[PDB]
Amino acid sequence: TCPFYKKIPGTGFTVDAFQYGVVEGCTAYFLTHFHSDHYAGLSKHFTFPVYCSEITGNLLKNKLHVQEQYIHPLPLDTECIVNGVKVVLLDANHCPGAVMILFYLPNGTVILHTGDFRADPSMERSLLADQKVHMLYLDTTYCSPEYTFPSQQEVIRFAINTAFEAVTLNPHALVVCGTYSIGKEKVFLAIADVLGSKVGMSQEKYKTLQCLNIPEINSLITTDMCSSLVHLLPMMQINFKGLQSHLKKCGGKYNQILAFRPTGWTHSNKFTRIADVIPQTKGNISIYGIPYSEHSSYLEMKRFVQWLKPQKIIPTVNVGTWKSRSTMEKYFREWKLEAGY
Ligand code: NI
Repeated sequence: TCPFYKKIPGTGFTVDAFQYGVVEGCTAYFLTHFHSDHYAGLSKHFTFPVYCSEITGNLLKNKLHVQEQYIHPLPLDTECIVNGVKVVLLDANHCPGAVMILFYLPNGTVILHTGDFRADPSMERSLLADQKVHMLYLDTTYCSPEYTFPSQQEVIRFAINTAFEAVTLNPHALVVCGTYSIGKEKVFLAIADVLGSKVGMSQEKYKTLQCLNIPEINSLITTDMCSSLVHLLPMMQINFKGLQSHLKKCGGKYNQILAFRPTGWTHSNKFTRIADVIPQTKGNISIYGIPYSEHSSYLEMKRFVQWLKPQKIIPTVNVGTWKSRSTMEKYFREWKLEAGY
């Protein structure tokens, strides 16, 4: 049964609610983004209207085989009427195709559902600038002040400079980047651009990337692994055993691997600056964990909420324990007392 924080009151709508069977009263199912915890339950046998971005609808049709007649893609930044209710989709600064949803309820209430997002000051000049929000359904993934990490631009600078130095020292080094979902494509694209290479990958991953409307993508990626010196592998293979096994398959073209694991936050963020990050090394294999987040830091989240000034907040992440819920509620009250709303 569908939980309350996935239902939009005063509508027939749900958000990210595909794993509960037929939800009573639901006339349109919204999907914020193509990540498996959110699409859990969708397949080619789904027969109710799904509303989403264009990129999410390309993934639903090609990867999950949802039939076309049930996919309803909406443009961003554009007022649309769905089943008698005005909605707008906004860029969530998460993975490709990820949106926030503004719902203008028939009674005058305005609701923002963030989906998953990485808050940014640029969102203060979207269509949110123009009206009041009563209810905020908030991605609270990192809602605690211990969760710190650098900008995506600082992380990419580190990755490019590390890869360029290694390969210039040793032209026979291979670079490997781990992946297990969409998102974080700038890591491997930025590294392949500084090295003058296409990115090599499996047919299954190539197919996924071909759905993302990235400009000039045919110039940037390939299934011909022998032509590429930046390879993508499943995240599970990014360990010394898996990397050794991969290096054997490359037919003596290479004699060293430099590998990247984009994680979110890890506890080494509480001590080490991005500049000072070092790898784990075994023989001719080195592995860097890099803190590339597609979720708000605590400070980014707090800034957004203090600007928006919602009347009520409903968390959508960390909702399963009393301790997490009490912690989040204390920070919401702090923020409100500090800013005066
Ligand atoms: Ni996500």
